[PDB]
Amino acid sequence: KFNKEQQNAFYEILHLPNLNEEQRNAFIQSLKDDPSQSANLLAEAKSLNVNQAVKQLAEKAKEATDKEEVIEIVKELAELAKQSTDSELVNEIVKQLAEVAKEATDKELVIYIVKILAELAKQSTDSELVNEIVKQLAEVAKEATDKELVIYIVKILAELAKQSTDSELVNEIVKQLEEVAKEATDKELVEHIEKILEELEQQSAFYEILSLPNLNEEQRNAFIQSLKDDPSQSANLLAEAKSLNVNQAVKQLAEKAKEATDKEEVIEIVKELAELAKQSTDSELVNEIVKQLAEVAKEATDKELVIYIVKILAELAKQSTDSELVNEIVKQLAEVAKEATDKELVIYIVKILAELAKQSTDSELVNEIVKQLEEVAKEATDKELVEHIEKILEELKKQS
Repeated sequence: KFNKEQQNAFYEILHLPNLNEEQRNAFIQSLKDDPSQSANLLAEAKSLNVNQAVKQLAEKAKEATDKEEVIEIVKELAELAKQSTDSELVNEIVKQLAEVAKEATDKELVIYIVKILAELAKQSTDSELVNEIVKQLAEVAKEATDKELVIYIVKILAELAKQSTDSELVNEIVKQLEEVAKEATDKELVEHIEKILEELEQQSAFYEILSLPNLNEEQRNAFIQSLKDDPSQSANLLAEAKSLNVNQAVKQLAEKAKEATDKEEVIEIVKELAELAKQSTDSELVNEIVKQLAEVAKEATDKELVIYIVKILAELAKQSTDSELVNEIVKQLAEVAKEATDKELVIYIVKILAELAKQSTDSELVNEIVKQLEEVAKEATDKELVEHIEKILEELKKQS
């Protein structure tokens, strides 16, 4: 025996128009199996009923020869996505509208549907439904054969991007217009899309440069003002900013390492710098990381941390095949050793540079290391240390 809301669920299920009989009887059977789920089944049924509804509508828009019938069907679907509030269904409706457009023989009808989708995106707070509309409009353009349809749709996407604060949507629109231009045989269509892409890319670069966290207010203002004075170089400026942004990030890590009082934290920061340099393929950034590590070692007061950093730089020199970088690490280690006041550290660095020299095939590196150690020995007033360095030097000379 049912109860009011379960019986009402029964009657409603009995009246859903876009279910076939077997789906209705399934939902009724399930309601009789467990009336406590009455709400659930009801909502489930209603969702199914509307989804098949739009499907029915879709095929009626696609079989209709009267250009007004398709306007009424598309308008009905449009009012069903707009005037309703359901997240996943509206996506299905933009996909069906898009198919109706893709198969449309009349350009006016395509323009109407595209306008409707543009208005769904413009009046939407759901980022992923705007992304889906962008995807579908973009596909309509790529498959369109009339030039005017393509121009209209890419101008629509451009206006969607120029009324947006979100950078991911601007970059996604930029990638869809890039694909449309790349698969376009018509040259003036390509040139127009590229002008649009220039404006959009300058906008996006403006937002990115504003969002970069590790530059001060004054170089960010410098970059955006140079962006205003010559927009065409939005790439050249943005690259600059990003490089500078990571550069001053590295220095900040270095400073955060210098000011840490916990050995384990300094170790973690040094691993983050080092293993950022090892996996990064930017030459001057790696250079800056090396000299920042060297400075951390230079002013560090803990023997363990100097040894750790020296070991890190050595490990970077042994696996790197960049000559200027390896000589840069060698000189950095060398002046760490010259300025260090602890014999254990001088001896360790001398052994490290010696290992590098014995590893090296290059005579410029071997003899530069040799002269570095000769300087170190020239400034040492401790006879055990000068003997140590003299042995290392004589073995290095016997090497080659």
